[PDB]
Amino acid sequence: SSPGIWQLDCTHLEGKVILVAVHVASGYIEAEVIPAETGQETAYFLLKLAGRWPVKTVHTDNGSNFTSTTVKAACWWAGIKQEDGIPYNPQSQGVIESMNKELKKIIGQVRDQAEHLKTAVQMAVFIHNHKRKGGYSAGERIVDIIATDIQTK
Amino acid sequence: SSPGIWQLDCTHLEGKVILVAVHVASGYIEAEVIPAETGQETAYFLLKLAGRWPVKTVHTDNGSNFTSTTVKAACWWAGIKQEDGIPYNPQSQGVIESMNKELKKIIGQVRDQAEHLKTAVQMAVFIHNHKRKGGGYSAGERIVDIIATDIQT
Ligand SMILES: O=C(O)c1c[nH]c2ccccc12
Ligand SMILES: O=C(O)c1c[nH]c2ccccc12
Ligand SMILES: [Cl-]
Ligand SMILES: [Cl-]
Repeated sequence: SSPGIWQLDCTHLEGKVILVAVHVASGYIEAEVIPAETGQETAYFLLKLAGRWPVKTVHTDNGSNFTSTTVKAACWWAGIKQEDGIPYNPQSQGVIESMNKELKKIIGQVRDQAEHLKTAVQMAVFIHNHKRKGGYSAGERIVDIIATDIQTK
Repeated sequence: SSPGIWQLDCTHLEGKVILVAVHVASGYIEAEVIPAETGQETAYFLLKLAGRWPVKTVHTDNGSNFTSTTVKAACWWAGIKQEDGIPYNPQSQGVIESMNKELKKIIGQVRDQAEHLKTAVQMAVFIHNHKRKGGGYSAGERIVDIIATDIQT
């Protein structure tokens, strides 16, 4: 549950691919719609995430991205430790599935508003990260976790 | 200089358009390459930014985006107060021009590495936000401390 640990998650809707990075300790997410999940796309997505948050470790979402030389290259470039995403703790499988279900539910709730899926996915990221659960939001928690970490060191 | 204030900045390279949002108090940025600066692109970029950080106010980069119905609609959706970016303090213009020069210099430093401009721009966002200035903190550190301190008050 370190401040630096993120998990990649790839989910499908409307025949399109949604790539999600979840900051494990907070539940905070970033997401994008991509044409298909290739090493190049996943690498570019990781480069963007790591320029925005202090990404120390990524649990990749599958073996092909764990194997990908293009993904390993972006992890090397951005200072990220690439790990597998094996759920040694099986409650992981479950948290990620519930998150994909919540995100898809929010996407359906904004369909009268967003003409393209990529808009609906960013509206879903916005509502996911601002939702109060404290009740703190994921957005609040990730900032508190990383700030507290910067202040301990 | 509040924790919620961002400034839009649009700069040009390779005849392509780079759209930047700067968190004014920290210097932290996010950026994208877009085909042209249209209200729809700026709107979509603001929606993404605001799902990621608690954006309270955005100083728009020009009058067309200030005017744009599409931009105003994304600001309404995301809870953002849209303001002009008139530099009432003239040292603003200078600070933005210098960041555009520094960003372009980093893009040049990575051209042996990135085949597409959009990759070079994300590597630049990365190196910009991680740079220690000039006991010195990075922009990435400052934005987290600023917003965390604001949340705790
Ligand atoms: O409300 C807050 O303090 C937030 C800090 N970072 C965020 C990211 C997404 C949404 C809300 C916040
Ligand atoms: O180094 C840190 O603690 C950072 C916190 N937020 C960031 C965003 C980009 C780069 C570094 C950091
Ligand atoms: Cl795929
Ligand atoms: Cl343009």
